[PDB]
Amino acid sequence: VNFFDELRIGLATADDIRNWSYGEVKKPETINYRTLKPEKDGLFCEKIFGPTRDWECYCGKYKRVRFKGIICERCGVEVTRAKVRRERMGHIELAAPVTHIWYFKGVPSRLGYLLDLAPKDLEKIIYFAA
Amino acid sequence: VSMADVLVPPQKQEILERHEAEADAIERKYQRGALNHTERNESLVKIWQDATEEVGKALEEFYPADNPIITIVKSGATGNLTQTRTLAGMKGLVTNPKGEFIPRPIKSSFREGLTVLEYFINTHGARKGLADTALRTADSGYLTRRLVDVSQDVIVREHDCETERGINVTLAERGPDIRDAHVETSAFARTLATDAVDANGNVIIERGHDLGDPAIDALLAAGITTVKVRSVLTCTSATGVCAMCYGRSMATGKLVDIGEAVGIVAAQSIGEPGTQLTGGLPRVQELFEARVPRNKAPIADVAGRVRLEESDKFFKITIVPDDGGEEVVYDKLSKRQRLRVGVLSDGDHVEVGDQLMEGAADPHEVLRVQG
Amino acid sequence: NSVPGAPNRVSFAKLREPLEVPGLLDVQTDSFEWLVGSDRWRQAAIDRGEENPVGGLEEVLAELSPIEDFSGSMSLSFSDPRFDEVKASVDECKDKDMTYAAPLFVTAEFINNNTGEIKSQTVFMGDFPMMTEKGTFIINGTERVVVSQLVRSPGVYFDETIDKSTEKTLHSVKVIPGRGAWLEFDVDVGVRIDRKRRQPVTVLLKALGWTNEQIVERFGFSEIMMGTLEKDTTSGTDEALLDIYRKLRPGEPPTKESAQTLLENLFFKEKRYDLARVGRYKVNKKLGLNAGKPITSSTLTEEDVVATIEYLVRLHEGQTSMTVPGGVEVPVEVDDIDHFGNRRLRTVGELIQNQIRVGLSRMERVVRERMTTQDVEAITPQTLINIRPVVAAIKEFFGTSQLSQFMDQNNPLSGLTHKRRLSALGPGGLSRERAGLEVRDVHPSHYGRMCPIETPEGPNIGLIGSLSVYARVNPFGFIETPYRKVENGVVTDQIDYLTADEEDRHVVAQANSPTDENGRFTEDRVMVRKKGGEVEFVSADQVDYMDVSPRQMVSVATAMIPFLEHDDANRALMGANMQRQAVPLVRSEAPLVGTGMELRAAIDAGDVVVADKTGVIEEVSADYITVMADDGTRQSYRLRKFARSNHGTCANQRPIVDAGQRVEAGQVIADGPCTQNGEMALGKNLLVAIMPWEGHNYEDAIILSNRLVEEDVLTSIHIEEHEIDARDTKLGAEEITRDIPNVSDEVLADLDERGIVRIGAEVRDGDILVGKVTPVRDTSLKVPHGESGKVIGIRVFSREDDDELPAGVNELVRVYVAQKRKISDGDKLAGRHGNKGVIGKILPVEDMPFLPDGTPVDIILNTHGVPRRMNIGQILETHLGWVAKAGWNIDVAAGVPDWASKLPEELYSAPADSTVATPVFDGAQEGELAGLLGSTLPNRDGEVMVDADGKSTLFDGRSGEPFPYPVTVGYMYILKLHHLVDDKIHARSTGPYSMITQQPLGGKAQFGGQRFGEMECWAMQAYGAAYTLQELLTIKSDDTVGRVKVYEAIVKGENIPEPGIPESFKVLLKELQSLCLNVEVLSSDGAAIEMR
Amino acid sequence: VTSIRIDGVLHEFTTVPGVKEDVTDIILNLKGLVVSSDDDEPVTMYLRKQGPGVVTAGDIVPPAGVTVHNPDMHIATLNDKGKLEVELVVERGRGYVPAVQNKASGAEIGRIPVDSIYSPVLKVTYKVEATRVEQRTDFDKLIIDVETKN
Amino acid sequence: GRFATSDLNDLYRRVINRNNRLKRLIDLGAPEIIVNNEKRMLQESVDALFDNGRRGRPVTGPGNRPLKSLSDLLKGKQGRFRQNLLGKRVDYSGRSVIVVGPQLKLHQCGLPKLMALELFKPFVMKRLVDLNHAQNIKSAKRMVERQRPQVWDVLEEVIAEHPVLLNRAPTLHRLGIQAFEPQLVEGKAIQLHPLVCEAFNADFDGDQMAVHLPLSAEAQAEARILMLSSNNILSPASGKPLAMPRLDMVTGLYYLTTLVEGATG
Amino acid sequence: PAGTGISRYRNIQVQPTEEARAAA
Ligand SMILES: [Mg+2]
Ligand SMILES: [Zn+2]
Ligand SMILES: [Zn+2]
Repeated sequence: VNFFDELRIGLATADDIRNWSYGEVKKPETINYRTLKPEKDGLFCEKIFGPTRDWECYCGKYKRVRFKGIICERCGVEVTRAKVRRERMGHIELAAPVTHIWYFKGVPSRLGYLLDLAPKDLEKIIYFAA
Repeated sequence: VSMADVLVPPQKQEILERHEAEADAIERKYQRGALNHTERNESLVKIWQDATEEVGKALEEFYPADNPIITIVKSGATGNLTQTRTLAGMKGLVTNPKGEFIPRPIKSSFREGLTVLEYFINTHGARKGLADTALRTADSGYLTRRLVDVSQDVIVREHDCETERGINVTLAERGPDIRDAHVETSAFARTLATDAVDANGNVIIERGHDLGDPAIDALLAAGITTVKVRSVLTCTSATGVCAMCYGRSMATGKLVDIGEAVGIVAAQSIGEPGTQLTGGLPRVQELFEARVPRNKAPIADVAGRVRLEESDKFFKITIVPDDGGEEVVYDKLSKRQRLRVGVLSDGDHVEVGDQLMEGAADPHEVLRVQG
Repeated sequence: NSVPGAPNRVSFAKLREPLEVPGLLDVQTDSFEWLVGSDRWRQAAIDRGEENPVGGLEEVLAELSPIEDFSGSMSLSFSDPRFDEVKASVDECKDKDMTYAAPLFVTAEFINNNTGEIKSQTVFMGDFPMMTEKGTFIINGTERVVVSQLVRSPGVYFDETIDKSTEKTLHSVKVIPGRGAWLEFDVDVGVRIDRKRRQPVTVLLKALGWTNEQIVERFGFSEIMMGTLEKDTTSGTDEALLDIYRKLRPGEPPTKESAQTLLENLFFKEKRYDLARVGRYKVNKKLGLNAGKPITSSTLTEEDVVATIEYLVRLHEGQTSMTVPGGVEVPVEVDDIDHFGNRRLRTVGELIQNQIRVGLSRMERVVRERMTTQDVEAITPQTLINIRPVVAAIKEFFGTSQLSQFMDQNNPLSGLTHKRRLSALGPGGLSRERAGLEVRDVHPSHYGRMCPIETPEGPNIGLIGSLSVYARVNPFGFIETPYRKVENGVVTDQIDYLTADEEDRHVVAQANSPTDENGRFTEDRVMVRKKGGEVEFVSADQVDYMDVSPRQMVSVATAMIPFLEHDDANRALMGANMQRQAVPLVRSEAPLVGTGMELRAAIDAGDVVVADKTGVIEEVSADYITVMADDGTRQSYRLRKFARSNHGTCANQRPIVDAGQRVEAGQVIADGPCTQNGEMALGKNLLVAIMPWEGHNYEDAIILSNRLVEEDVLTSIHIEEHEIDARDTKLGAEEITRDIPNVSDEVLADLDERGIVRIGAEVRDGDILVGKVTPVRDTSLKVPHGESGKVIGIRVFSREDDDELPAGVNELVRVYVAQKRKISDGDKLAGRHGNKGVIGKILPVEDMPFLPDGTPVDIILNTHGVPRRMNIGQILETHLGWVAKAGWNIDVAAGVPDWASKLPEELYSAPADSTVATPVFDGAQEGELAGLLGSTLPNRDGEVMVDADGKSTLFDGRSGEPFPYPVTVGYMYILKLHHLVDDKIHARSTGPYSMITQQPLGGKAQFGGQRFGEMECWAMQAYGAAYTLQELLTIKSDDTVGRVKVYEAIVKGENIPEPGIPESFKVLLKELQSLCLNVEVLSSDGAAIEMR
Repeated sequence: VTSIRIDGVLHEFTTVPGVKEDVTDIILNLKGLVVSSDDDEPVTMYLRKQGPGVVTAGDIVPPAGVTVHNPDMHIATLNDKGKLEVELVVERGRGYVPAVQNKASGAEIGRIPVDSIYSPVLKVTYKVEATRVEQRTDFDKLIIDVETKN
Repeated sequence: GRFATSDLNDLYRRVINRNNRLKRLIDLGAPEIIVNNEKRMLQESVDALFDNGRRGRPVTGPGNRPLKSLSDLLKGKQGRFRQNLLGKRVDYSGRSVIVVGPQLKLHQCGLPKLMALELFKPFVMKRLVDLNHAQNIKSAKRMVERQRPQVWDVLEEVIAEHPVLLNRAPTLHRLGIQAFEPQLVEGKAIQLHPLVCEAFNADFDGDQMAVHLPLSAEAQAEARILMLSSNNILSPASGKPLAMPRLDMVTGLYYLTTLVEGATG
Repeated sequence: PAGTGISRYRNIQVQPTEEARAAA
């Protein structure tokens, strides 16, 4: 927590990204126009990202500090502090997997240098022109 | 300060009008067209600069020591002889927005008050100055950012890496048998690499000496015209640098600390005077960036005897070697760039270290040639 | 002098002024009265111009009309931009938050050729913002100014660049139109047109229909040119049209017929491609052709191109003397972009005219569609016309555009300089970053046109100039300067005007000429300005023109700095820059030492009320002044009492004239914010002493006598405006009402039942200015922190009421809180000579270096500053000040004293507090002051205070001893500067944080922190203070647990918790993990961890 | 003067109907008063100058033991239309005090605080004459010139 | 009543919308060309979301301006690092106009007493509730807000040998920051020492300096030990003293010590 | 890690001396 040593970098594998994530994003909706609460499994949603305001469930069942670690069975959000909204990442399951641009449009293209293609040919392969 | 306290020098007008007499002849020959614009400009500028210096001398001489302007200036309190010269007698020559000097000088002191012409000519230099100094802060900030970012790692990690390697500082100007002027910046406040052996071996100073004024003087009194000081350039540290190899710190007044971030101190300290850096900031910028110079003056790959082949438009320089073989040839050597001043002449011998033309040696060239 | 009712200022003018300084704020009014069809400008143009002068609106409507759909079956032609009277008064427009504008009408007809003939009618578009007699606009009830823009004129610029490869110069030409594609000629790329990179120079000639022998005849001289005519695959005409067709656009089928029509549409057609009368005139006069040709000319079709290539060819040939067939002989040289003959000035009129043009072009498309969709004949152009695209194009010019600025209302002079401004930045010019170091530097052509002293001190140094006192703008849009003609060494009383290019071709002599009544030259040779604006010296044979008056080159602010010539341009620049930030004082008094320009500047600035007609004052009130004129009708001027000026300072007016008093036309009646008897009085006259005083003035700091703060001499009034509204949000509806649920009674006291504060209630930081409620939670308007004082007036703009209001909002409420700022410690002071300073110490009246008569000196400015800063002016200004306050009956002599050999007009006697004028070049001389200080003035007691040298023996109030040497005391005009602690001072232990970033805010309004930059971190690390920096960069800024935990720990009085988890690192970790980079921090040995 | 009260205006930054100069410049002119008060407590004076004319410092009606010593001074000019009604509060202090706020203290909206200067002295200087030569015991004589507000 | 959102939302929305369409295209059994075009568009959308203006034309929302992608929040002069991670505004910190305070010792500085009172607002409250001056912490937080006569005698007790870090932007060298003991002064001006102006490069011509309050015992200590003016007399550059007589003191001491002949006594 | 952030500095155990403890 307080301690630190050498930091390392890598590539976020789908399994590691899934292992990060707390729930799946599966709606294009942001927030409700009337009540201004976020909709279930959309952007900003309280199920996966944790609660909006400090000690509050979606529907409004638990607002006490007494209850810590419990997950409401009504909506399914976990009653904790609101700070986690900066610490919780989501994930999006793609039906077909797409490539990362960083290892493609970088000079030289790394993906192409792994599988020995020309970057234009690789481009044509990955962008469904071949 | 008062209108009565500030005094115009009595020789000012006598000199000014005596230079006007010749300036009239210069401008007359320029008007006739017997002398070129550049020659007439050069002559006039030289004359009126001489006049400016004369008026400066008059200002220096006439004023009493009890005079407040001399007190504010000549005590070192602020300003300079130039400012009291601009205030008493004449402002002098003043440059165009390009930088070339206008042949007409400001003959009137700020006490006397300027003419619309003189003031309007003065505006150029002031505004140009204000602009270039208004950029200089940002440019020097930018330089200081790079100079901080490069030396992010150089911190005093350990006490001593335990090396005998050190850079060699002369500390003395070829005797006398003649003290060096830049000892204070060079070999002062530095730990030694070796014991200070003399002709006999009457060893005066041992290893791990701070080299204070007593020690520096003692090394001069010993009669040695060089000493081997222990520097960061020769530090065998795994991470950053080791305390003892840096030398004593300037902030503390003692041996540098085993925590000190000497890199970022150095970065700040080298980064600070860029605002006061008025040949200039381009040279330090290009030197620190290690970029190819504005004037690529060649250095000698091999030592030998110089010969002058005075070619058409440009020069051609050939060094006949000592060991025996081929002589070093360069095609086009810039005449306006000027050869190095012992002066370069047809049938002299020059060293490997010696730069051939007057200007800036290409750091990569010097590295690959020497080391 | 030559002004009806002003306090007579005795003058140090050695030369009699031949011309009277022209009406200041000219460039605005002349331009704006040009733009619209105005009778005064009409008659002015009749007096000096063509028989038919076309108004800006008329010429843009002429440039638009007619609109056709190619065919020429349906036609629309607007004309006659006739105006009515203005909508309401300025004060009412400022009151009601509306635009001070005029309804605009056009005589329009819809011609229909094939069907029956349709008649003309008067079409109404909308209200057009008009310029007041203060040369300003009032947009949305705020007083906005359009600054004049310096732009590179349409015209032909020849240039020579030295080659890097070869030792041979390269001549590059560049024409640039009003609205069209760039044509550019280069020697060997040959020509580029609409980004057509690299074409031979002869092709566009061949395309014009020029046969070989005409190339050989026209372009015979110079080599390369003929080799460039030779070097081309397509030598033939049709081939060249196909070639330039292919080069112009690679796409679209290229036909010879199409190529010629597109060429002739792109560079011959007047509507598509437009070179304005400035451009036509400039290329015409520079090439030398169309000498004695009227306006309303077209694009450079052919005849120009021949002249340009001939001029280039001669420029290569190396012979200045040239004559073109069917054109006047002009000299052949390179063209300088910095030369003001080539730099035009686009002013309010043209800058509006462009937006009217763009708006009308935006309208032309909508018309072209409308007449296409609507029925033939049965359409009615009054029926079908879009008003939006013009009113939008105008509203958007004064809405957010850089060239439409907020008027600088720190004082009149600030306004006058702000309106007499030359801006090089903005849309159509050069960007501040893009602009190089060459453009910013002063150029010899600037002289008597743009101020080579005045400019902002920021990143815009040399970029934003101010137009010079005497300079005036031409209908074209060039900066003409007035001068006097001299015939064979005999000056004339006639005043001529020079554009710069003619002044370049002539020789101009300097204003310090040996002037007798005859004006015949006695000095054998004078100093003159040469063709390249170089300082030379010549006999009266060469001299044709002479400077009308000294201080041609200065701005109004630059002009109002006495002994400017004894100052340096840098400190003078700063002097002007700060002078146009000098705050009005509750009792303003005119400088005892100034120039005459202060008297003139105020009455022209227009913030003072001037007597429009000759009469006798009927009755004087504080609210208004009523004058009974000669004819019989009365004028009642209503004074704006304590109006919040744009820059926060007050615009308080007062009447100066008595009831039983006659008043002439053009006389001062009211007292502006910075007038006392009609004279630019910004600061005060204070008895300064020049010396070091016990380190309180060290490094250009300033020392005050409490007397100033007590007597209220440098006390200002600062009014902060506070705006809030009740907009109907989607939740419910906002309300401006007293009652809030969860508050105390005692705080709800200043408010009335309606929920606004009662007028004059003193407010403490935390008080409620407007009671407002959100749908109920509280979102009331509280007085911001650092602000206090008395409530002047409350405004309300109800939805039910007639007032023009923003879109959606129902009830707007503004609040004026006025703080009477007394000159406290840490506030900025400055003279007129750039000598700035902060008030280091306010001494109690008694402990103050005081005169032998017992008067304590007000300020002590540090001596070491003066020779270093190089601005001795302030000391001569000081000296003369003593001569100004201490009245002087000079016992002249039986045969006149030497110093008074060239003594000015009857300036031998002067009473007590004699206000003196000294112009900025023809002013008080060096040795004159040595005679002027040698002047008897027994101040009550029968003794002199100040000696011949101008020093005085001071007693130290603090010590009690006399000073061992006499110190330079005297009267100095000093200026209360705007750089105030109410702006600058700011503190924050904790407070309200931002939602987006988790570090404290910036600014005093939001109660922000203070920015800890990188360079501070560098220094912290140079010290090696890891803990301090790591405390500053974690708990003091970011960490949400950190700040509350450290606050809690501090208030509890416990150990400060070790800052663990910064928000920045979480942000960057999450952000890096968002870009699919797996980052895991390993320990020295063992398994890795999450931060929490 | 400690605090002034005009019945017409509510505060310093407005104007009275039918006066030439406004309450601000009126207040700045009132500083020219040289009022003398033997009373240690705050004492209230009145001025009700009605109709046309110039209002002088003698036109105040002071209670017993309050004296105004320069009635030649000019405060404000009134037209026939205007009436100026002011009541001034004089307190006996020393030196200078800043205009105390009427928001913090329990004073009403009507009262305007003024920049109160408790300095009856106007100008004070001195010069020390030589008086008797160096020999035979030289002594200083000081002559101190004092100038009051009357 | 207006809503302030982030561009990311648009891009994530595009991606998830395209994904959720593609899923339905797989569910229905759409032709391979439609599906592969949807996959291409999805690829383009995710590519744009990770880095916009990386391939071809960027995605634009209001008025043809490109939306800031995820890599746009880690790149450029104004994304991260250069501005966001290097410099930020802090608490327990102020900024005022500087004035020369020549009475003061080199370690001493002067603070505007209101600004000071705001700058030590907790540290005063602590002592005001530790003493029987404020009955309760809330009441102390009111009393410090009202700025009552009883706090001023305490603020000396709280500020007693409690250092503050004076900094001037731009900080050109290490001595551009220096720690001082804050003396409480009336007025609205920071009373700087006349000797530290050579170091700070700060003319009293409207220049302003920031003050910072070290909170941790470590920070407080280090402020007293390292960066206290009295310690930092010599330049890091050379080791020449920078905190030395300059401009005025030079002329003062020069007049004081200059021996001139033909004088009195 | 520079200055007062090396392991030899950030880890320093400062105990009151045995002679100072009993003396108190
Ligand atoms: Mg400065
Ligand atoms: Zn729930
Ligand atoms: Zn080492």
